[PDB]
Amino acid sequence: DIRPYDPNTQRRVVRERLQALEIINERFARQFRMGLFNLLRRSPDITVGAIRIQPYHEFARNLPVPTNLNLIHLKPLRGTGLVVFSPSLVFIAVDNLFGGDGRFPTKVEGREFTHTEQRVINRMLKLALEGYSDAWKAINPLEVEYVRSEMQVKFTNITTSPNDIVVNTPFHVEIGNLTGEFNICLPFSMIEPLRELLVNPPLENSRHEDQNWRDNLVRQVQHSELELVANFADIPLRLSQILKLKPGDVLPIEKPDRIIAHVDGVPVLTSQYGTVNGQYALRVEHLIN
Amino acid sequence: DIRPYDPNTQRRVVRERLQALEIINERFARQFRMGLFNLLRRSPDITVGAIRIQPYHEFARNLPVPTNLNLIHLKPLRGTGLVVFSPSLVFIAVDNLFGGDGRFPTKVEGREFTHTEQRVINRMLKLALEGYSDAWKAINPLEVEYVRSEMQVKFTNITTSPNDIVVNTPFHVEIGNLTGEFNICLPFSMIEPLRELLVNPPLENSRHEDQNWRDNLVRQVQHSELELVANFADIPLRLSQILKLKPGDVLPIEKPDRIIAHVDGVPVLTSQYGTVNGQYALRVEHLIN
Amino acid sequence: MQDIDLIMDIPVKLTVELGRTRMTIKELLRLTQGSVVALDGLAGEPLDILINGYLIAQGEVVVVADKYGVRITDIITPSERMRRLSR
Amino acid sequence: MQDIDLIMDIPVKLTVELGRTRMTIKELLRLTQGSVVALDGLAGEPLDILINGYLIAQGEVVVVADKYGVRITDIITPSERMRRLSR
Amino acid sequence: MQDIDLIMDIPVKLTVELGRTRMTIKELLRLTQGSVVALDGLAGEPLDILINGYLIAQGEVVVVADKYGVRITDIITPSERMRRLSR
Amino acid sequence: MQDIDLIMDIPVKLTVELGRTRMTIKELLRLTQGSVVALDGLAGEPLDILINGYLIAQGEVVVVADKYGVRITDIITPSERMRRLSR
Amino acid sequence: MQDIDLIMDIPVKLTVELGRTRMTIKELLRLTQGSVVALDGLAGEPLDILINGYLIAQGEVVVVADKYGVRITDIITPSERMRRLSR
Amino acid sequence: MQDIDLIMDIPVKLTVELGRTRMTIKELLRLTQGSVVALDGLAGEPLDILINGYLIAQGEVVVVADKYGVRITDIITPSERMRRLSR
Repeated sequence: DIRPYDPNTQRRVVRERLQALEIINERFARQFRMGLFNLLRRSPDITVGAIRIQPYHEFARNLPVPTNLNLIHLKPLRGTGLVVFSPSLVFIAVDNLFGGDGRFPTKVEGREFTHTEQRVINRMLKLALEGYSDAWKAINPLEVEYVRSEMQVKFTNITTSPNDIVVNTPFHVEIGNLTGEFNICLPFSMIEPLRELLVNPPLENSRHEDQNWRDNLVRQVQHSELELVANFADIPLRLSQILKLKPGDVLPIEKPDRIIAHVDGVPVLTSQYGTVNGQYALRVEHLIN
Repeated sequence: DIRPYDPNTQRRVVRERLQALEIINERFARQFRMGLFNLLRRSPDITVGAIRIQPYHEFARNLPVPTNLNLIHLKPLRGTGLVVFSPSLVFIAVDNLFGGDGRFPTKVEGREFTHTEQRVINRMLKLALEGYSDAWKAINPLEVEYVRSEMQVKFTNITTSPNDIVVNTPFHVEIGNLTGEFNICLPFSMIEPLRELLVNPPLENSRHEDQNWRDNLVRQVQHSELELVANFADIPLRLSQILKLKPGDVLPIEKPDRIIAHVDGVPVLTSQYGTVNGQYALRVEHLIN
Repeated sequence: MQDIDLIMDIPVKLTVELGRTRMTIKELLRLTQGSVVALDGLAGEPLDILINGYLIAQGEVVVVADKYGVRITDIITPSERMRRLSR
Repeated sequence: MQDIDLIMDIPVKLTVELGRTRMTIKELLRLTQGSVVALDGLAGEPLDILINGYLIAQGEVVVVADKYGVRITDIITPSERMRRLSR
Repeated sequence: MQDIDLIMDIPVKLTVELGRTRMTIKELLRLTQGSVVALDGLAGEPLDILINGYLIAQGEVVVVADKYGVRITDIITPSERMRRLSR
Repeated sequence: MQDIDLIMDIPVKLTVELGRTRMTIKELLRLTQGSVVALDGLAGEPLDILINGYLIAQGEVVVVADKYGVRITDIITPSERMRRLSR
Repeated sequence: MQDIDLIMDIPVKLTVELGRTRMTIKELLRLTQGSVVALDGLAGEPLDILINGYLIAQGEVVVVADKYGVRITDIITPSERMRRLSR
Repeated sequence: MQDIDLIMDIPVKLTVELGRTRMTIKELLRLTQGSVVALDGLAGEPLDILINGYLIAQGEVVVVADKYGVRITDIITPSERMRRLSR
């Protein structure tokens, strides 16, 4: 079990199934299929790839160079999302929009996209953004805002560290022999606050019923019990003195102006000691806030 | 390990990688490619050379004589930058602008540039300045102002010493068989204040988030602890007296009008000694500022 | 031994507890400023002395010229410690 | 020896310290003009005498006709020095 | 402010802690040369960053050309700080 | 002895420190997210092991199946302790 | 001003220091003829320039036809001066 | 003796001076960035070594793998010291 430590190594984090994310992906796939059929005048076939959890560098190394990378923001959540379009899909869209029948196989170029191809990518991106926004709306309100387009991981650093966990959902688009692919990548920290919503499958809306459920849960928990402990004061000493504790030994302590009340080590208020009803009393002054 | 010292020798300073500078160089390369294509009516190919760190004299000795040197100022930073255009590139531009097809190889002349060639160089310089300014704007606001043009290292001394560290980024321009080259040189002291910004890769803007991060960092550090030591006075003596320190020995000291409070040897305030609550007290008068 | 001397250089923290009590969270919410809360311990009983949260001895409260003090009286020998922890 | 005489010609600097204390930076910021700060040392204790920041002896404060003076009382022999540095 | 600038001239000390654990003194005495001691923290968790013994942020271990480095990742905002101190 | 057994029942806290460094507050303010901070210690040096903030031994970092561990190597015997504290 | 002109007629003394180091007297006694002593400063660092023992600027060593010279490079502005004196 | 051992524990500071010169304040005001200033000492002469500002020996400049060093050559025996101070 004992292994030597390497600072350049990292581990994985079990499994983080997001059924709600998959449902959103399927809804977005339906909307994007409709949009692509409307745009290209031909029926596409969109297949939702398996959701992938991997470090950011692992996702980056698999991206062909050059590739179209678009920065988006999922308001009100903080972060920057990425929409990845493969060059093959862009070439297919350009060929279809300019009357190409697709007979000629695509040639590897490795060149920057032209401004016309940039406009084609923007035309795809707007529809994709609308579709994804509509898909997300079914479970939680979100707004997607495109930021800028880049053609290299050089222009990235959406993430603080290359080893940060990100969520990538591939999609495969087929309009014939074409098998183009586009991907959506989101950092895990962006969707971390909504982890509970995304993990368990969604239920019926019943917002008033859910609020009543929360209110009842709050009311029932209010009758729970705990232990209240008040620390009079603290003393710095040494172990040798402790070995010599004997009857009559006097240890000086600092006089506490206020008595702090702690619950399992959690301060809750500051008070002053008193003698009421023949027992020690604490006059509450201020709550810890 | 022990070596004899030579005043005419100097060492290097590790590595000072500037990823932000490389990104700015790539953006400027894109803008300058667009500008050169617009100007010369032909598509150029600009390759960003590896960033070089070397003493100023080493850069100077590699410059062909004569060469076009332009002085620029990167406001608000203090210093004078240099833009280096090789004579071959200027000759290529002149040939292209006057209908030359480039078939005839260039002949070595070693002569001062004509005023027409001076205007060609100025036409290139304005576009280069616009491009570089736009590239720098993406990370930090800067203004570039051309000062004067010189044809020798005689007219230089942009640097106080010939051994001063400068940053040179070569660029190679190809519009055919032509392989012309231009360089940008900047003293290290000019970009020294922005070293932190240029070293680590840039992240998303999040200026409000960054300000909140700084505020939280300030707030957390405010609760740190230190040791306060107040020096009553000082005495000049000798080691022989120290060897004779005995009970009852009286050493005269000068009466301190004020007591200076030092934290790890750093004075912070001046006060006066007092007796409060049965212990020594210091009445703070003025903070060290 | 020598390791006792080594750990002697290591400072430790001592804690004196006036008393303890148990109540519900609802009762705590009912409490306001100036409220009175009772304790299980009686008047004149020796107070618990804790080292890093572990009870090791008991003492009596005294005042030293302006500062509270604890006058150690008894120990928490294992029989008594087990008896009081069983409570 | 002769090297003792050689270093005798070399002057040195002596430092007298009234006391020392520890506090947080926030407490220092809370301090204003006229604030009162306590010290670990008590009243009447011999003050530390430092040569170039190194404690070598202790003394008592006296006044010479208009000037403060230190009346040396004891030394910082290695046992006591180690004991006080362990604190 | 100006006092922030004043305290800026004052240097401070930063401490990075790999991890923490608890054990008895008898177990420590049982330990010999080459013994293996475990820590509460797991592999890949951010390490604590302490200023004068006070935790203010967390980071990840990196090596700079021959020297270890800490890549700051998160903060110790009061909710998380209270949660981890309650442990 | 019997008091060693008594204090054995008292748990203690162990602290492992990766390294230490000194810098100004202005430099800390200059630091942002993703900044790199160096440490005085070199690569491969044994890390300090602290009990309640007191250094008692040194060890080497190991990983146990998913958890970091410290392999104790040497002690902080008084000569070395005084030498490293003098720094 | 006119008093600047008055003090201009007053000559002053300039001192250039190669470097500084600290060692014990026993080590100095161990040193003999031909012994090698290291300095805190590194190679190529600007040397301190002192006026009557007060550092005011830094420079680089040059030779003038047969005579050593100092090529002034930087100043000792109060922030840097306080930082280097704190060391 | 034993007091030599006691003062051995006291660290001292060593100063190496490249050279000295005299000039008027007006000449210093005339000096600008990059100005050349000569020194009284010649090339190859041993440099002065000062302890707390007192000259005790002379040495020659060497470089140790990246760091400047002084190779001690001669002493400042009272006859030579008086002769050089008379200058």
